[PDB]
Amino acid sequence: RVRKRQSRRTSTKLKEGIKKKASAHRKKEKKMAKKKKDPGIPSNFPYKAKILEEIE
Amino acid sequence: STDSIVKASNWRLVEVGRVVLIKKGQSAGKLAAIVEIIDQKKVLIDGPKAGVPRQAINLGQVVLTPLTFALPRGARTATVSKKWAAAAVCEKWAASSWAKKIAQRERRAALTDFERFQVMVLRKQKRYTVKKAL
Amino acid sequence: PRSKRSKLVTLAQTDKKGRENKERIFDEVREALDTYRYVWVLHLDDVRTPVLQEIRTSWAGSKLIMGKRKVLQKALGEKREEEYKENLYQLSKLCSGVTGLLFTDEDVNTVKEYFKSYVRSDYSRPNTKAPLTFTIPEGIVYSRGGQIPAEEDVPMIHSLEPTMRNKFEIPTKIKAGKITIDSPYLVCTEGEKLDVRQALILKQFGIAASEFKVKVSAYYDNDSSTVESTNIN
Amino acid sequence: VEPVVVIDGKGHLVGRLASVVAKQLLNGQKIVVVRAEELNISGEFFRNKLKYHDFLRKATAFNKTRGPFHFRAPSRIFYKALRGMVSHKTARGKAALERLKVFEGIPPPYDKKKRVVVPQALRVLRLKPGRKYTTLGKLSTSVGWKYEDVVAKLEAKRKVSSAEYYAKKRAFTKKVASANATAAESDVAKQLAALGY
Amino acid sequence: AHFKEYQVIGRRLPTESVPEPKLFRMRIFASNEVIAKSRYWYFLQKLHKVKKASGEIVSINQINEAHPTKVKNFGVWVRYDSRSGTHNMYKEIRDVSRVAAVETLYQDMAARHRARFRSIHILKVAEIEKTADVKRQYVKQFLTKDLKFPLPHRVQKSTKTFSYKRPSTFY
Amino acid sequence: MKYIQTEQQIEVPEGVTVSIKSRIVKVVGPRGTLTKNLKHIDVTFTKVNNQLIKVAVHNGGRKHVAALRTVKSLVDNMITGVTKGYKYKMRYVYAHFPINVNIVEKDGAKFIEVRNFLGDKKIRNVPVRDGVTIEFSTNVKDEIVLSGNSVEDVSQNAADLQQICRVRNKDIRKFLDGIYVSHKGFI
RNA sequence: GCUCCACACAAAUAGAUGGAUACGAAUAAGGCGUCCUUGUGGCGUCGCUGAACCAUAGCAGGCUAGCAACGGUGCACUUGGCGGAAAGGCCUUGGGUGCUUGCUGGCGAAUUGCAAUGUCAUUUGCGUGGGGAUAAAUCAUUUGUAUACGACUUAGA
RNA sequence: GCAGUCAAGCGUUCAUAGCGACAUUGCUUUUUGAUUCUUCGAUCGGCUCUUCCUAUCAUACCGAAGCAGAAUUCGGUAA
RNA sequence: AGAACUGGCGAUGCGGGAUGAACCGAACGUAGAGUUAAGGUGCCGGAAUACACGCUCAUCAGACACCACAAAAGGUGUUAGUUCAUCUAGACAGCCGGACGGUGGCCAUGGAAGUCGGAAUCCGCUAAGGAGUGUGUAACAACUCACCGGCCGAAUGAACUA
RNA sequence: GCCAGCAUCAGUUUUGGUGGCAGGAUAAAUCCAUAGGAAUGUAGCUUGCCUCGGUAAGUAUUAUAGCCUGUG
Repeated sequence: RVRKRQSRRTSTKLKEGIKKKASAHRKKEKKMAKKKKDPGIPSNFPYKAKILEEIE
Repeated sequence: STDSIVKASNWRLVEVGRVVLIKKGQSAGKLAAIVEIIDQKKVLIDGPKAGVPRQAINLGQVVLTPLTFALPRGARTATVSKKWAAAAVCEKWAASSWAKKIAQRERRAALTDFERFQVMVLRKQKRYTVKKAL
Repeated sequence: PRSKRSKLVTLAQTDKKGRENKERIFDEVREALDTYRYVWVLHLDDVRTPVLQEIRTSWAGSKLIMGKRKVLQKALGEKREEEYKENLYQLSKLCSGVTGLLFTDEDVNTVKEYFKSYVRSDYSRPNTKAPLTFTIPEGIVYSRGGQIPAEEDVPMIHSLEPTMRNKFEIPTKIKAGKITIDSPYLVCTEGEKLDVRQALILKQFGIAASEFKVKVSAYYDNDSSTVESTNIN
Repeated sequence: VEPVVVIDGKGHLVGRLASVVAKQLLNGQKIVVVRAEELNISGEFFRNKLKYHDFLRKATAFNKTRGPFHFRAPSRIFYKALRGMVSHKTARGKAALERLKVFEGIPPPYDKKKRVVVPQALRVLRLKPGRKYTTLGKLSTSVGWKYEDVVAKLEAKRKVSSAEYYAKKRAFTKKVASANATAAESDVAKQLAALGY
Repeated sequence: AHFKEYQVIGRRLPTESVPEPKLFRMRIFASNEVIAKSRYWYFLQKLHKVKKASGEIVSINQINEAHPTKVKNFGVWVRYDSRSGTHNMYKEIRDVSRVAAVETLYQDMAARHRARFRSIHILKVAEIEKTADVKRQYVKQFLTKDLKFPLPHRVQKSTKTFSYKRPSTFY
Repeated sequence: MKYIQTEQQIEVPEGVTVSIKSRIVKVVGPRGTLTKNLKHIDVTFTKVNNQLIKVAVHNGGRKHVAALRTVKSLVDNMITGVTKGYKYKMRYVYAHFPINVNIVEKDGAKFIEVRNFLGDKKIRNVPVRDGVTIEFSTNVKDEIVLSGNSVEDVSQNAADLQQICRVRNKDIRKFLDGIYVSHKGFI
């Protein structure tokens, strides 16, 4: 005896409300927003000992 | 008779010297020899005899034949042509069933209506003798 | 990063040594070569640390260096070119397994007689036949298991019955706290090449009835710079 | 290129076969499917049984007699998969579905006829190896089809009769090919070879 | 599209006080000259103080591979400002041309990381002359002596709808 | 990462004969013969010379490689079973109620019959599988040995034995009655 | 009123316009031929789509004269066997009856006018005279094992 | 809930600003199972009869428990 | 929640989003031919079961997302990367052996010797061996790991990111 | 009067075949010659496993296969 299954149909009211939720959260995050280290010469690169030589 | 009898299951293998028939593209039905292997899907081929340019190609565009010949890895076009001629792969290909089927079908396509009539008459002539034999 | 076996970590005090220990042994053997006159190779495949400590305390003036075969091979020299002194790879090649490489300034014959007269008792060490034969009695087994009058010994501990039953393959039952069997289990016969579980049975019952006598293969003198081979046990 | 096309369902995938068949009927070709019990679905048995149970629990509540009718046979499963593609509520779709016939096993008159396949619906060609699949006779017998033991008993007879037929045809073909080989090398055959026959 | 390699040079515009400025050069992978020049200015704004109105391009040119039939093992440096501070990647590609290496690299990044053209930066593509400098195992797989392998599943493209054959996938 | 080809080796001693069409495997030796179907696996077989059979996988993943290794292990078990055999010794224990273990031949089917387990009148019947031979070990109290060439059938029958006599609704710390596998090995 | 044939006229229409041309099984494997130790065998060979195979000349296919072979095919009889999943079809024996483009000849076609799809593949209905044989149910009545009425269930020359 | 402590990480191109998971302290009244138990302003409940959910009270099968047995407690599948 | 522009609906049909006043495209006379927008091309359904590179198996996957909610992570499912380490003076995994000595260290207790507890936690000899990682004993014993060595013969481990 | 066919033209449009040219590193390449170099090491040679001639590690830079780089 297998049980129910949720539906994936989106019922337009929900996608309108989600758009509004996100449009509000974006403003709130923009408002809270008001309050490099270069990773180097990575290994496994075989010809890495040549980049050390263009310096001088 | 108490030795192991494991099967073989022969296969056309992707190897240098393996000759292949190009079934789609600009060449469209020409031969070439695999000279190098780029990955599981790509190889480098070269046919100077039939006139295909040396190129990288996916394996879906070609189809391996059972024929192969001696060829070093990463050969050039001239060495490819020399080994091609020395092995004489074109004659083996012409002798194979497969190429005969292709030649037969293009002949049938190039047949004229009058030749079609001739073929029908000849088939009737042959049918008489064969049914007599049976 | 997943579908691997997790390493069982535990939190103890000691920690691994690494390359520094090996370099230290290297420098020690190389500076002792220049110091002492004679150097010997001793094959010590299965030892007890108290026996090794007895051998060491027998002379505090002479040195004994254990360690890794391949490290001592490099310190001496395995090639005739790569070598510390002359005709030395001729000695370095003799090393077979667990080698205790000894340095001394003492006479050849004292060492030669000491390491053949020295003999101790030890376990039978599997892959080596034992000069003994043991049927366990068919009643209750005791801690020595058929070596002395049972009126001296006590029955072994009940906690060993899973071990005896599973790992040693002995047929075993227990009536109350005592372990018991129905028939006399024979474990070994003299001149029988021993296996792991037979050795563990004899160890559990406490049987050191094998002759440990250290083997010496070769010998090298610095002033002469020559090798000399003498298999003496 | 024929008046009627007989399709052996063995080794095929239900949805792809349904699609090609539907688009053929709507174009006007008459098609007859056989051996639906040997049909295949992608995914493991458990998944598709769960799916059929999901379909089977659906039913009109105030009267079960007027709800989705859950047909258990493989032919009817295939018919459902197909009818869901066709606009069966139109006269055009009705006329299309009336060009179709689905059978469990190969009954007469189609046993004495040629069958074909659809290579863009075969399991062995479409699926990647190392992938679980499901077969429809097993599924239908799980969900209550009480006839899989008769169809096997009958196919075991059909196959024997067909083997006799093939053993006769194969010797006849040997005779014919030998006579043709003997007739070969004649100038008529050389001319035919030149002209491509 | 199918990329091309473009040489680009920029002059930042002369002044009195400074005739003949320093002519910075770059190599770009891109479909066409418009995109190449936009990328040129995009990198030059990061490196130095220049602007499309404050500067000019001198010589756009194309670079074709010297040996576009010789098979090669390329090593590529890549970086992408995500999600943290920028972090680098080294990849290896067996191919004939830098263009093909870059194309299959962009496709592989889009597949395996959902990282995009806008997100990606090409530092350096470099042919590896000597074997035993090849580090990655999936490229090491293909350098072995007298390499052979089959294709055991053949499936044949069919032009028709129906077939009378019960087809076979052999080789 | 789609390993281009992976291989495993299978050693065949002299008395053994191995026959392999598509993925069916027949192994014949002194103790008997064995058959096994491996069509679910999608690997490739090949022979080198009468003592070494290789199994190969082309362009496969982790699960495929695991399938290769376990195929090797299965064939090795077949060879060991046809050469030496498999022998499992089980012991049955009781505290108060002597468990009576016998054999019965019912419609020619070889059932093992267990009686009086923990003082019940139910008679527990275990069917013996084909290729398995039961004997009651002499001069060893309450031990039974299962011998054969199929390790699968032997071990599964022993498991059926030790499962049919499980204790129910009682502290197993106290109630030790049951049938247990004492030893596994060869003949 | 029904019934077999010696058929004037009506009928072919979810869509004829050469032929729906029969092994099973597998696909990290198979088909065909051949040999022998009969097997999970040896050898050879094939695929790489039906782009095949078979039919296919004659006025929508005529009227005739021959050559060579005893083959091919149609129509109606005729022998025997098989087939029950929805068998309704498959094969076979014989003798008739025509045709044969396997090969060589002789006559006719025309005006459908420069194309018009240019029509070609059962019977019920009335001539047909084949032309003889002679059942039920329902209503009404009745029964009550049934029943709102219908229905159901029984009986009655 | 309030106010705090700590610290795995995050950390204006900050080492000594800030944020901060998991843990954790205080307040709630008391230490000797005497607590006499003691209610303090809301703008519904009851018949017939059917079905459904599981977030299972009982029945069925299992797991872990100082589970001797007996009974019981916790939990898994299960409507 | 308040104010300030802007755009649209209200007054507005058309194509698409399965359907929809305010979303995408695009604004309207009646017809014909061609090309497109947005959206789409397995069948319903007009249009590639097209080509190419990868990834993914979900015991009710997914088929526009939004560090918009469930939200902060968890997982021995998978793939690709980054950093740090070990390694022919032999790494990882397996087996085998060693795993000591002062010492049964001091308090405590009916007893506790590395392992009920409190607090020291040192030196020696070593290749290495904790005043001891766990099982266990009334206490010892025995086993075990931590650490070292022998056999094996080439790659391996951990932490992170996506 | 009604429905149609064809030829040659005009306007709008769609879809094929073919030719001549200009550029770019005056494409790069391929190809030819030449100087070096090396390995996923060709021939030859050395020592061995050694199942009748296949073999492992050492040598040797084109030899009785070739490849790479530069220059022209």
